[PDB]
Amino acid sequence: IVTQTMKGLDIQKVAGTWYSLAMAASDISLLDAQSAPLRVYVEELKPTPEGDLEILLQKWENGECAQKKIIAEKTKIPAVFKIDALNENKVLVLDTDYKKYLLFCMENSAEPEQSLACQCLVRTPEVDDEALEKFDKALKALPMHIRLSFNPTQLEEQCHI
Amino acid sequence: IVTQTMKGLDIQKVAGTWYSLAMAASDISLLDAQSAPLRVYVEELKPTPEGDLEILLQKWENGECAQKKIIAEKTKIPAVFKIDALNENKVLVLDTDYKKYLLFCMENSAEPEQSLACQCLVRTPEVDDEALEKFDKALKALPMHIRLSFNPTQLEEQCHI
Ligand SMILES: CC1=C(/C=C/C(C)=C/C=C/C(C)=C/CO)C(C)(C)CCC1
Ligand SMILES: CC1=C(/C=C/C(C)=C/C=C/C(C)=C/CO)C(C)(C)CCC1
Repeated sequence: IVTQTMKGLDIQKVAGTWYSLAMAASDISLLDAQSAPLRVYVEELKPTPEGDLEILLQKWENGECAQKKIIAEKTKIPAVFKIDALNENKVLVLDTDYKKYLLFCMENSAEPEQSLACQCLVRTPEVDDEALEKFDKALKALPMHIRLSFNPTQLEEQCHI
Repeated sequence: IVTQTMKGLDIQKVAGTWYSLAMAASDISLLDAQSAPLRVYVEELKPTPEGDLEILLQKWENGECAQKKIIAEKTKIPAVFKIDALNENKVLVLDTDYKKYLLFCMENSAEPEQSLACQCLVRTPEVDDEALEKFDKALKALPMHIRLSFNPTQLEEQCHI
């Protein structure tokens, strides 16, 4: 479903601390409650020397903020990664300047809109209107139905509480 | 993909302690390693008074046996439940005598064989040849590619170590 990817991505560069400024899904159910499936908060991006992508995040599970560790396996396309799991899901980097923001999404193969969510990652706990612009632009086509956004205070909180 | 379900199921009855005697998937990848997605060990079945199905299990995550809690939502069909998550997955009870064994499976909608795994649940840490018969019978049609089985000793171990 996602048609924009970042040309000439340097995945090494995207390493470090990240803030999930905003999130969007094609289904309200994926983001509605705090225990919603794709409602995850990114701690840091950790690209492996063989070009894989270790992702650190938090996610509410059974009344508690629990840090999680996911691994995105590199594919032929530099901006597309596969999360080693059921139903196979892709991780697409849409766009990034490495030092300010990063836009990427997650779509479940064989069923886009019935599985798809995007985030706007920023380096600091500052809201970046510039980045939000790019994020909305990119999503302007996508069939999104829920949209979230956090404030500097929630961003310094675990699970953006 | 799964075509046999248990007529006249009394989900209340299946409550209690359960042993994952054996497991099978349509994909070796779902069960191969200990961190394999559908490689989960069931602790106990807990059916809710409104007829939902709370499931307690263990599952290896990042070099550690971690207890997990999943919830299967009742559907129009008494033996079919839906696990509240991405890609929507069904939980089907194939057959049970409530006090000896329980056969159920998990298939991911819109893609059977590219997502499907079954277990043979027993009440005691004893291997039940009778039950294994039924489990193999039921799977005899299904396009399974990996098959596991545990021993009383592994069954009294967390994560059947
Ligand atoms: C949606 C989303 C992401 C996916 C996260 C997943 C699939 C988390 C799974 C967590 C677990 C272990 C859940 C089971 O309890 C990634 C970071 C790819 C990119 C940004 C959007
Ligand atoms: C295969 C299988 C089961 C499914 C388990 C699942 C889907 C576990 C998910 C765990 C998490 C939270 C993983 C993310 O890290 C159930 C008990 C339905 C029935 C027996 C076969």
